[PDB]
Amino acid sequence: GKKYYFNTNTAIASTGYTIINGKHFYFNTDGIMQIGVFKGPNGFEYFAPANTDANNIEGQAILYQNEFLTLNGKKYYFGSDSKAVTGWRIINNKKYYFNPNNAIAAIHLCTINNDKYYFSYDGILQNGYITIERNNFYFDANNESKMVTGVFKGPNGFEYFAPANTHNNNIEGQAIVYQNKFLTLNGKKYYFDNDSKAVTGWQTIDGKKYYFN
Amino acid sequence: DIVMTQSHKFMSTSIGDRVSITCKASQDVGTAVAWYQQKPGQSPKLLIYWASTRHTGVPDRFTGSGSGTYFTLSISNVQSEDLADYFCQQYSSYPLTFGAGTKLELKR
Amino acid sequence: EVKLVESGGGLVKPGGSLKLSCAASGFTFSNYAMSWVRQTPEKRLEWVAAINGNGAKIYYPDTVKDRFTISRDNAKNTLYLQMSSLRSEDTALYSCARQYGFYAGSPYYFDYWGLGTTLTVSS
Amino acid sequence: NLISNAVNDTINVLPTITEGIPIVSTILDGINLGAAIKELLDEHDPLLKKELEAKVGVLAINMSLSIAATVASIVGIGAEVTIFLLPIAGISAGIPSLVNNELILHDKATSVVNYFNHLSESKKYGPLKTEDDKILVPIDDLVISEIDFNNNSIKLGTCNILAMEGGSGHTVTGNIDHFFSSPSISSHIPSLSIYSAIGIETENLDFSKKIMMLPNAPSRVFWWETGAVPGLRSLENDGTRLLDSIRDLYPGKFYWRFYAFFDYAITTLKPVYEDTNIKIKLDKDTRNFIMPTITTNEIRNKLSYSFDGAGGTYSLLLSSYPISTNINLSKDDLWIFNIDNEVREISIENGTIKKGKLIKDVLSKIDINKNKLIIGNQTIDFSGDIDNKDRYIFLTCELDDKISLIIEINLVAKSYSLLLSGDKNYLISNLSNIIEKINTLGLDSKNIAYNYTDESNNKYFGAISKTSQKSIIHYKKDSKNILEFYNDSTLEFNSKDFIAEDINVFMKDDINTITGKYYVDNNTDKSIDFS
Repeated sequence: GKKYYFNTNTAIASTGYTIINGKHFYFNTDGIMQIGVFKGPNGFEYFAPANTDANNIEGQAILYQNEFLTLNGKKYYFGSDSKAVTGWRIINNKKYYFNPNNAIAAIHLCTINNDKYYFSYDGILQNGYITIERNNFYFDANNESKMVTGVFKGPNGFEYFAPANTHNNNIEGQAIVYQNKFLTLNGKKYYFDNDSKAVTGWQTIDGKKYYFN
Repeated sequence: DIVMTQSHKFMSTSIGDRVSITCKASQDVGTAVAWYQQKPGQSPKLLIYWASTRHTGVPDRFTGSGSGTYFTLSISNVQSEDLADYFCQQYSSYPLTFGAGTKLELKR
Repeated sequence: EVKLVESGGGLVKPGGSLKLSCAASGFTFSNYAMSWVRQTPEKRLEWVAAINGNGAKIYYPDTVKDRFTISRDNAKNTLYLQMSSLRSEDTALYSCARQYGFYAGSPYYFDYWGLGTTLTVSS
Repeated sequence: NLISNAVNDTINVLPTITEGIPIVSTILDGINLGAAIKELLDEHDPLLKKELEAKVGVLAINMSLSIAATVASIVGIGAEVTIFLLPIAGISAGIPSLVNNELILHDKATSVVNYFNHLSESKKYGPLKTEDDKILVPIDDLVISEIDFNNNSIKLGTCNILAMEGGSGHTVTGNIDHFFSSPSISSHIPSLSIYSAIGIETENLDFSKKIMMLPNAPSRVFWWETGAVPGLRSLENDGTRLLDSIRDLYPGKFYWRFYAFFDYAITTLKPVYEDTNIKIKLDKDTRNFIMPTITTNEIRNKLSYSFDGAGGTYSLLLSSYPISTNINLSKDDLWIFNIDNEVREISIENGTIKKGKLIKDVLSKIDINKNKLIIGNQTIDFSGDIDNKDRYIFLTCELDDKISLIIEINLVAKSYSLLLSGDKNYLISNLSNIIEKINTLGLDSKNIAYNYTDESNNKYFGAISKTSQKSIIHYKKDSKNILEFYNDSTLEFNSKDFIAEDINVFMKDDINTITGKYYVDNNTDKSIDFS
């Protein structure tokens, strides 16, 4: 049940990328032929099963362009040149990120060039107020949909998203409890309440009146 | 309400070929499409459910694929017993709509 | 083991009424959702009605509301379909099918199908 | 009482060797044990007589076809159950993590959806999945009774979830409800069951296959939270239909994904694991069981097995991780316990169970009582009929791929005895390694019996002494008696033709003794006994 190829002049089982009679085949390091998307000399190509397109055989790299692919629940996108797209990509005005190691769309929190991003269960980029593992985070849409720290609008008013190790062995971006204290970020001051939410109006603190927009 | 159109009403093939029946939906159904096989003078038998996996006892030649509005049912090796009707139907909404029909005939 | 036998065949005047039946054995009843289908010869298959496990919610399309109905009796393992106002367009092979429901009655595929009741209406 | 039994009983104190004409064997350390005790042992096999002869050292082997067939069935069941293997419990659903002492199970929305997708497989494959020759429970699906052996039905426990309080304004559009005030999870307003939403076939099941894996069945309540996670709205075409079934069955009391002001979904899933006891009712047949391996102590300690005792032939593969077990008994019962997972070092490599070499002195201390047997790290509780003096409990372990060690334990007499099996020539070749493995196990029985039933139904009977490694094997081939004696590698004696009747073989310490009846010059009237 395992297909192999041996060379006609040396009888050696090929264990990598192999070009046979003008067609391309990929093999595992034990010589067993495999079906999937693998890295070759040109790049990433799809090795389809037999007769998917243009009467091919098993293991042949085929012309697969401008459509998605899903082997084990994964997401592979192939460009016009029948090669898998890596890096950032806009597909139907939605943003997906495929790794340079293999063309896998990210599905959760991930570190992309020393920055944290959140993708949904099918790889679409998401914005707004998002929780991750019972801790409330924020991903600002105004600056390339990345993770931020500061004060932003949540579901029950504004909350403070602290940096790393700010209050009670904190983590970065986490909404924290901050009860009746003062803060400033870039010359702009904020005042919070008993329920750790920032307040807005003609508020008086220690007998001195303040106003917030 | 929802309608669902199949491509070819009649098609023919020989033993040993591969046949890809294509079904198209009016709107998005999201992998909620099933595949049947009605023998003449017999009840239909379900083959593919959730548009990707096969029923218990269905042979390995019946492979289904598709997500969105384009669903293909493929047979890896046509035999004598693999010559019957083939139906598609969405189940993403209460007015269930079935396919028109596709009879797999023998090329003689 | 699993069988679905149905006995409602006949010929009726247009504008009349008829009642179908569908017995079941091999599997426990009131656990699986049932439905009726209408296999026309000239046209495609037409799902006509469906009911849930305990007979709570019944679903019809626009051409079936206030025309047909399903009553289910769980004690005798039967499934009915009472018809009315057959306007010479219901000549089809009525079949009894078993859905993969859980409780509510939701759109699904069918596990097993009935053999068919050849019902036609004419003058 | 002593007055009554002394008047009733008569004692002869005059020095006589024989009175009831046996073939007497007064050579063994000057003891008059010859046949005046051994006829009572060989006629009806008393358990106290066997236990009190074990303190002298006498192992009288049994050549009865019922014992040989029982040993053959025991070694066949043990061989099959040892041959096929199975993974650990919570691979498909379970293995929860202990985070802040609350046992969180699933961390995210798609993991919760995949858990309910796995639980929806009881509608597809039934409440008991089938391999080629084994009935298997689904993972994290609790069944509480399994009276299915008698009247073909099982019963389900509780797997309910916490309810929900009221919301302000509820409208449904596109199968996603848009709230105006997000409702809250209440620990009061009692829980909502899931098994009322799954319609499980539980009254007509098929048990053609006689090997069953016992369930991982504690009753639990799923505490759960709700986060934002605004990335899923097209996930509804999945096994979310079970969640929608719970939503529609309990109207206003459960909502798994809503749109109050933001997107919301189930995020976590925290079980409770209250106590559950499973009352398995057995029947006449020969059902075999495999106890599951659970790697979490907080789920492992909330389980108990309560096997009934109808007149069959049952086996149970004990796992390395102990489960509390209660055994009900009756008159006719044959209980088998496979301790192969107990006498080997157990490691988890890729989710399965791989057995190590051996464990030193794991069976040196066998606490045998009238109603409780403790072996290794497991306690087995016996009840119902704990006063029968004609019932044995068998312990099986595979010392090799061919030779099996069977320990014959009687509860009320508090005795254990050793037997062997496998091919005769292989056992003679590997006898040194077999006794080395037994000494590694730590058993102190000096004489080991050996009953075998080879292919084409020819029986072997044996007796192996552990000290100095002497063996006697007597077997019948081609309608004649063959008798072999081994000094552990060499055939020191061999009678290919052995004309004798009523052959009985026993050892004392290292002294083999063979007795019977001989006819002088093939004359029936010239009958001479011999030892």
